[PDB]
Amino acid sequence: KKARMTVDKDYKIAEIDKRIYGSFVEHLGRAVYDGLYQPGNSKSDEDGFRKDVIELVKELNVPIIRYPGGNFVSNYFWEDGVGPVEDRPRRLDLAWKSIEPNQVGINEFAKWCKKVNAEIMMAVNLGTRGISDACNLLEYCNHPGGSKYSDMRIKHGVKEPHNIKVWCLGNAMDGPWQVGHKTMDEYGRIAEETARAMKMIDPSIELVACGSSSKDMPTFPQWEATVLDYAYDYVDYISLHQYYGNKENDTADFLAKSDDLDDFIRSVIATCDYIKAKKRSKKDIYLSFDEWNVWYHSNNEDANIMQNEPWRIAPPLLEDIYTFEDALLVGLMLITLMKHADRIKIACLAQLINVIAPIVTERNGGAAWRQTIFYPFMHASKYGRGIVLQPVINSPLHDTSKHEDVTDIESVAIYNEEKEEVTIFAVNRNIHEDIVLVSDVRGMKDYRLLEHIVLEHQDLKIRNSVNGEEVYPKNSDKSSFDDGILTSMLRRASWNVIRIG
Repeated sequence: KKARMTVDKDYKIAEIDKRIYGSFVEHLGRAVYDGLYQPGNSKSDEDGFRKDVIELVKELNVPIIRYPGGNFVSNYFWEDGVGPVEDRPRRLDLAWKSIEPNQVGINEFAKWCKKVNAEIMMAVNLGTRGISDACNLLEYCNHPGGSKYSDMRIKHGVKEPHNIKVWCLGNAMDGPWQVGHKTMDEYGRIAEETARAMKMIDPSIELVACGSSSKDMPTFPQWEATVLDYAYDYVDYISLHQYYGNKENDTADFLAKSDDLDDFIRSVIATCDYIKAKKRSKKDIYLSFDEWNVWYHSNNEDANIMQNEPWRIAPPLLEDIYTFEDALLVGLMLITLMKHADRIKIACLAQLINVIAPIVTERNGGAAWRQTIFYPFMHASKYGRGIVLQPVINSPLHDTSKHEDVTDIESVAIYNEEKEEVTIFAVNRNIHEDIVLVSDVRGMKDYRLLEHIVLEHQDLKIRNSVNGEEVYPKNSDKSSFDDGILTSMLRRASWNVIRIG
């Protein structure tokens, strides 16, 4: 019935790094071809980029995009994507059983990123390729000119270096499903060595060492331990990947899963600090959560594809159509990431376009609309710039089928010193069952209630489509701000953005 939370400016966790509102574009399914890149289309610019899609990306504002993978990268040959388009070979993509025409390579994607006010976070092949090739790629991208690869970019029509700041040393290589599977020791050494070399070309870059592909991998978290044991002094981040699903069809337990995410993050953090202690380092390894999302819907249909098939240009792979409950979880996940803004400094919604994405284009085609999960991310990215305050929360608890003692309210407040605003992100979970959240805001003097943005629906299982658009932010609501005591009525299963100034 009632949840109590105290909001204190002097009780900080961390400053938010905008890079936690990043995302990820792989050469998978229709993310590139028949997605962001559609040459012939009447909604496209001179570079062939869908103009409406640029607008929707801009609408979320994503400061950083991870590219080009993902499993794809582990057998990618980046030279196949640069230079005169006519000389680019069509390559087999083993990751996804597709033919990659390589019409979109570094240079193309790079100019797409400018257009959506984003930066590349580039991934190098460490599956079937090694250190020197990652040196060439870095040189190509970041070195001004007057050398083999830098001049090569100039000649390819890009005079100014891309100056890519963050680089992923491969993709998660612990899975039996990936070409170039490595052991923790093998990957530790190659990461360390690649890291050591790349920083010799451009010291200004930051580097991400691959974490486990999931926490469910038996080699988690020793993988992380071992990798960082090798590469500590040369790397800046370890990565984490989480996906959630509801095949079980249990909305209560589904919503409890951010508690597992929290526990997951804390385990990676503890591993980092263990190695820091081992190395006696003054440096904290930071977390790059460079793959997170709900992902389950499309599994049956992906199976049915290949199967067939294939190769296969731009198959409809990984096209979850998201419900309202999926948007509530994405909301909870964002809250959880925000909670850990002291160590999570980069995160990527996997993925941005068509492939498990907030932005969908139809087919041949199309198209263009917002999935339900679009909005929690938009609200997070827009109103979550500033300082994360410790959530001293006293909320009622509920049990689920597989989880015990789960808060009805999950919440964080983030404070923008510049803007003179405190934003409260709040979810509930359940069901069944509205509760009022009484928020004691301690310091904020002369402040007043700005607005209460809400995300609610009768259904839970309801979805959006090219024809609308059932889950959208309605500007409600209740609350209520008398002294420094904000009392808010939060709906059944609802996401809530409550603003003060």
